Amino acid sequence: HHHHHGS
Amino acid sequence: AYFQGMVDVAFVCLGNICRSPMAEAIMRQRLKDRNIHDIKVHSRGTGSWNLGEPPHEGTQKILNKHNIPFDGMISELFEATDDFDYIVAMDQSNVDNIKSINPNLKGQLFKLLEFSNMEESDVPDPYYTNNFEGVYDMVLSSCDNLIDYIVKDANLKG
Repeated sequence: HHHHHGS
Repeated sequence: AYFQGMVDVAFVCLGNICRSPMAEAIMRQRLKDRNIHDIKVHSRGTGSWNLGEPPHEGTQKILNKHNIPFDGMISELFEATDDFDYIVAMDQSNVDNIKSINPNLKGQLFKLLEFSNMEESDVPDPYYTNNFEGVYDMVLSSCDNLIDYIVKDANLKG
């Protein structure tokens, strides 16, 4: 549950 | 004379397990109840890792409590080329990540609460808060206004 995709 | 095509609306969150599935299911049922047929609803998660999973328990429980079906709804990644007529994000990180993932996005991108009189701008993530009721209330505060906006913007029949 992380904001990895797109950062 | 109305536009006689379908239009696609996608709700987008991080995991595509809590917020956007809840919104998708509510929106689909609301359109059915309002006898509106030319809007197709979708959802995506910018960061969904395990794909093809059902919604979070908290979202299933809220939807079940209110007799809102979610048959077949499973987690789907916001793809490098994903685009829809209307994209409705939950929070600012979702907006930012959508635009980074697909800088060529052509659809109209909004936050859910732009369609709400609530003071809040972003829908908090109940993966952490466990506040699924609060999310439900936020979607209900926006849902008919969002529908009305799309029907008028896309020149659809009601």
